[PDB]
Amino acid sequence: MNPYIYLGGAILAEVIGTTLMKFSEGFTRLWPSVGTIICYCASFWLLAQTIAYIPTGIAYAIWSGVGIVLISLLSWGFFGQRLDLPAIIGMMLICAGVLIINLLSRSTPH
Amino acid sequence: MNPYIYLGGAILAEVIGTTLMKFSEGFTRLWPSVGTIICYCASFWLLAQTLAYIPTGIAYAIWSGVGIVLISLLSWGFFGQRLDLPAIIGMMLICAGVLIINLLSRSTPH
Repeated sequence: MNPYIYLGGAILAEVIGTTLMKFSEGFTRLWPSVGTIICYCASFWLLAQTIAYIPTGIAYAIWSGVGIVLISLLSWGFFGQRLDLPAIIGMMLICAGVLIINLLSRSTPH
Repeated sequence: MNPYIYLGGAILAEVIGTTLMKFSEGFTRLWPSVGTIICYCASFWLLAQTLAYIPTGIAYAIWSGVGIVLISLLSWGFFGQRLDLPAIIGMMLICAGVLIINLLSRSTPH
């Protein structure tokens, strides 16, 4: 198995499940609810396998960060949900602070 | 309703479930896994409520972004150790990002 294939599959499942949950308007449609559960369980299963070959903090940072970008892009196209420039700057400020926290984590004793 | 209390609840459920998952190490992890599943399911419900008011990527970004700071503090030992100066700077960037999302962007039913 290739870990990039698993990590990207985990992200793909995360984006699809989160989009499906938003599309369904919460947990309120049976087939959406079942699909949402399968997507998150698959995403976690792929993550659990992945972290044996990619660092756990790096894998989480890639999984969350790429996921947010793909969810934002897919929401913009599928729902017509446009983001304001301070909101776009705001998520990037969160990413910049998260990078500092990740570096502090990566420089902590092993 | 107020989405920020639900989003904070989702973050709290994420942190508590993660804490239980981290410190259960037994011969079988059955009963702590069951509690972990409940905490993660609660986090997803609370996130699903949040997505009604807050943009899809932005809500996910706050949920991961405030979550990783709490998880990082849990990892390092909370107030059990001397708090780093760049950690404060990283938290300030995350807080600044949240502040412009909160006050220069709208949270309303969509």
